[PDB]
This record gives sequence, C-alpha cells and structure tokens, in this order.
Amino acid sequence: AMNLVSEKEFLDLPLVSVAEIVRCRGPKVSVFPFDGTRRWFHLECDFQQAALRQSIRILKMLFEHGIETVISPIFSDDLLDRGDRYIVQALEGMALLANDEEILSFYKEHEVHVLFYGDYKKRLPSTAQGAAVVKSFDDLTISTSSNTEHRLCFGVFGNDAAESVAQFSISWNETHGKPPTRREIIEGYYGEYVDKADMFIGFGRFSTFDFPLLSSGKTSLYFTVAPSYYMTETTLRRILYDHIYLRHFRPKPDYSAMSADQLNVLRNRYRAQPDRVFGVGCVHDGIWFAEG
Amino acid sequence: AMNLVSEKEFLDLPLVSVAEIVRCRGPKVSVFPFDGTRRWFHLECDFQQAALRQSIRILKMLFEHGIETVISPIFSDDLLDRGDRYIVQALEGMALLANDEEILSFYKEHEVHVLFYGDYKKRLPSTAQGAAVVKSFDDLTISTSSNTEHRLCFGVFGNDAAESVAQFSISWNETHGKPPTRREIIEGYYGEYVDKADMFIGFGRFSTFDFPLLSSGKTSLYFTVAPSYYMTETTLRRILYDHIYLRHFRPKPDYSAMSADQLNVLRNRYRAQPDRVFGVGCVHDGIWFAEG
Ligand SMILES: C/C(=C\COP(=O)(O)OP(=O)(O)O)CC[C@@]1(C)[C@@H]2CCCC(C)(C)C2=CC[C@@H]1C
Ligand SMILES: C/C(=C\COP(=O)(O)OP(=O)(O)O)CC[C@@]1(C)[C@@H]2CCCC(C)(C)C2=CC[C@@H]1C
Repeated sequence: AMNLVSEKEFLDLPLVSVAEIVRCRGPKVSVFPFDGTRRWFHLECDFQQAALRQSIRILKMLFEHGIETVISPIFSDDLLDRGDRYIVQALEGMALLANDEEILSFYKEHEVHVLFYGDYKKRLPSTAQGAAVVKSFDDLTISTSSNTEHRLCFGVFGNDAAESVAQFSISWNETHGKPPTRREIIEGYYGEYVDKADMFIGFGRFSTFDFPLLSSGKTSLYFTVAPSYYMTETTLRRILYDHIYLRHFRPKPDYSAMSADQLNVLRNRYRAQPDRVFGVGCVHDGIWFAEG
Repeated sequence: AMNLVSEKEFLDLPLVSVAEIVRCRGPKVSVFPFDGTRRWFHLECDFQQAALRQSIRILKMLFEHGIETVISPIFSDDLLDRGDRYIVQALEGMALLANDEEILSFYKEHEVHVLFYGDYKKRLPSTAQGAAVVKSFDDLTISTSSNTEHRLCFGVFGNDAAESVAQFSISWNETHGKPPTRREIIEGYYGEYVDKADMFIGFGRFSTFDFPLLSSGKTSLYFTVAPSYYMTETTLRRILYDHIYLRHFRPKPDYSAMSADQLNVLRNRYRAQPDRVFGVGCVHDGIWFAEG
C-alpha cells in the first residue's frame, strides 16, 4: 500500500500526502543544523531578521512534511570567538528564539514544543543578559509544553554530553537509589525522551555534530552542496525518499541464488572504479567542495 | 615546511615519508570499521583466515602510514541473528583476535596495544566459550600493555555507552567522592584515554557508528564505494591528504575583500546545481549505491 510509491510520484504528490507517508514510515527524528549562514549572507544581498526567516521557512518545511521532531544545532563551542560583540549578537539571536513574535506564532500555529539542550547553563556568561536567555529558554520550554504535534530541540553548546551524563547519573542515583535507564538519561539531557536520529542533513564537508545520544548506524547522512538555507522542496523529498525506500531496502540480497553473471556484473560496479571515494574534495577560494 | 606538499607529491612519496607527515599533522585517531565483508567473500572466490588477513593488511596499512590509534568496530548489536552458529562463529572470530598466531606477531611486530570496548561483558552469553573470550580480551589488553607505538580498539557491541557511562560515574563518585572528568570517563569506556576521532572511513551508505564519546564536528567522514577490504594505497593517501590539507583549510575566507566577480563566480558554484545532494543513492540487486 505504501511501498509501491515511485520517486517520480513521490515528487509529484501533494504536501499533505507526503506528510501522511512520513508520519507512517518516518523519519521520526531529523537533525538539521543551520550551516553556511554567514556565507549565505554575502550571497543574494536584514541578517538576523533574514536568517530567522529562512530558519522558520526550513523548519516550517520539515514539519509540514510529517517530521515530528527536529534536532537543530545552532551554537557550537567555537562560539568563544572572544569578540564580545560576537557573543552579544549571539545571545541576541538566542533571545529571538524565545521572545520573537512570528516565531512564537509559528510554535502556536504548528503546535511546536521547544526544547534546549547543551552545556549552555554552565558555559553562558555569568552576566545579566546571559541569565535572561537561560530563563527565556526555561520559560519557552514550559510555555510550549502544551503543544504535542511537533517537537523542536535547539543545540546550544551540545557537542558532548559525557560529563553532563555523569553528573546527571550521580544525582539520579542519589535521589532514586539506582542508576537511570537509557531512556531516563536521554530525558535528562534533552528534557524529554527523543528517539535516535533517523537522518542528518548537513552541508559542505562530510561531518556530523551536536546531537549526543541520538546517533546510530541507522542515522542516514546527507550533505547538500549549498548551505542549509538554500534547500528546496525537491532536494528534501529526494532526501526523504532515499531514506524511506532506498537506505534500508528489502528483501535483502541472496547471492547463493543469483546467476554467475549478476554476481559478475555486480563485481564490476566496484572494480570498475577501484579508488572511488566520497568525501574527498577540492578548495576554491577557501571553500571546500566535495568531488564527484 | 610541511604545508607546501601537493597531492601529486604526496601520492608519490615513500611510505616512511608519509608516516612522518601523519605523525606530525595527524590523523591521530581514525575509525575504520570492517564493512562489506560477507559480500566481499562472494566476490573474488578460506573466509575467516581470509577476512583475518585483509583485516591485518588494512590495519598494517593504517599503522604504517603514521596513524597511532585505530578504532575498529567489528561486532554490532544486530549480532543476535539468533543463529547459534552465527553466534558461535562470531565468538570464533573474536577468539582469533586474541589467540591467533600471526595476529599476535602483528601486535609485537608493530608494537600494538589492543583494547576492547562495548557492552560485550553484559551482552555476551553466560556460557563457557563466551566467558573465555572475555578472559581472552582482558588477557590481551594487558599482554600488549607494554606496546606503546600503536593502539588498536575493537568495538564489540559498542553502539551506545550512555547506560555504561551512568554506572561508571555512579561507581567512580562512590569511591572517589566526586564526579569523573571527561578524560576519566573515556578511560573508563575504552580502558585508556583516546582523543576524539579525526576521521571515519566508511563504505556504501553514508552513516557512522560504534565509536562513542570520540565523535566531533571535526571528524572528517569518508565513504568508499567498494567495501573496506577493497581499499588500496591510493585511496588511503587521497583520504589522508584531503583531511590534512583540504578539510580545514587556512587562511579562512575574506568576503569583504574579494572582487564582485569572485563572489559572483562562487555563487554560481552553488546556484549552478540548485538541488545537488550527496548521500542519495540508487539500488542495484538489493545493494545501495551513492549517486553522483
Ligand atoms: C555565527 C552564525 C553563523 C556562523 O556559521 P559559519 O558556518 O561559521 O558560517 P559560514 O561558515 O557560512 O561563514 C550565526 C548564528 C546563528 C545561530 C544565527 C543566530 C541569529 C539568527 C539565527 C537564525 C538564530 C541564527 C541561525 C543560525 C546561525 C548559525
Ligand atoms: C558477520 C560478519 C560480516 C557481516 O557484515 P555485513 O556488513 O552484514 O556483510 P555484507 O553487508 O557485506 O553482507 C563477519 C564478522 C567479522 C567481525 C569477522 C569475524 C571473523 C573474522 C574477522 C576478520 C574478525 C571479521 C572481521 C569483520 C567482520 C565484520
């Protein structure tokens, strides 16, 4: 009923039809970090009110396609560029995610529950503004608590949770008398239970990041050439289709039942190009581009 | 002195020359899981004595190229195919990694310290053979403890350490009085301290796995078309070169200092192919192949 869909049909289907398929076949959890943002700016040219827009646009796209939970890493530890202006403008962006007008409408409009994960509480400056963002985060997380249609997790310094898990477990054992389950551990870092990530949509260099405890061999990885904001309707559907129907294809192969020619034709697909590799690139104006 | 090396020269350099470069520029830690093994068999055709060989060959290659630590996931939780023969032959393979002759020579020959990580102790069957492997693992880890030239970590059910970290931390706090440092936590899971992974060399489908606490945005990802054992001298060097010189290229870009044509030529590199994505593939005889 659902497995008979072709790529062509999938790409021609109405939005609400694709959503129903994703709701049933997944991906249930998708990691979409916002990359190539500054660059994106010195292209097509304000800014924060723009990046914000594109963020809302892409998030809107992802949720309207059936995806329930979107893990979106936004701030990395490399944040300490030392420029207080860089830090001040960063916290300003963090402020919009919880104080902005249209974005709050977005949450209410599409019933989205917002969560924040990372070592931001420990890392954020012990100043007025910084402490305000933390309260804003805590406030929002509870403000949208009533929304159950979609879930959004923002990564603020969420590179490695190891030490965080250690302290969480030590406290949990202290009050409970026994160690927490994996489920409980995940609820402690993300605030709520989240399933492993089904796919990671990156950009440029082949690399994943900022989604602790939610990675597995079953997390399909994708890397667009153009930065995140450049994503189109087509690109997404092709990514979804590959994940749902192609990644884990069934029935599995059966060599002991194939002709000597098929096995022969297959071996060629490999030995044809002996040194074929995906991930190696070339640089143009300081920007890395994947070859092939 | 070291940054002036071209790809061509790098590919023509003697083995010992490449090693000296890797020893200095890295990668210090590389994750190389052995994929496409069964398939590989119904190709070019015994078995265990072969897979073993190729494993030793590739490991030999990696270490002779300057790489100090190789994280190699070998067994995944999907192991419970239920077939006791499948499990019995699996433990047989695990036995070779610690009882084999030539492989032990390999460790002594190239001064390699072997370590095992994963939830194998809890997951391995409470039987005679299984308990023997565990003792073999523990025995080997200490037998090669004197070797300090290279380090090898085998992943046996090392998909997620969360719960493991929880219990480790609860015990550590119990005996020490305070929570363990990230360093200490890593020493507890891998047995010894290991730096983040510098690169992951996979195969086929774009996906990473089985190297907990050692992943970061700086872990260069690579995906060969042919299975692991198919790797050649060329492929490796091209992967190393891309990582060392191309991945994190410097000096970083400067848009506010480029001509309006360069920025224009750059924008084309993206808008030229608007829906370009790496990770989407096609299936041929049940086997997924990356497009592009
Ligand atoms: C520092 C920065 C981009 C740097 O990222 P590089 O990847 O270093 O940019 P390049 O490499 O393309 O030069 C902007 C921060 C951040 C979080 C902003 C913050 C305020 C607007 C908001 C939409 C929230 C937003 C969304 C995402 C973007 C990453
Ligand atoms: C189960 C198996 C391969 C299945 O892996 P798929 O990826 O399912 O194979 P495909 O997908 O290519 O059909 C063999 C196990 C294992 C660990 C063997 C075990 C004994 C020889 C030793 C060299 C140690 C060894 C090395 C690596 C290989 C994964």
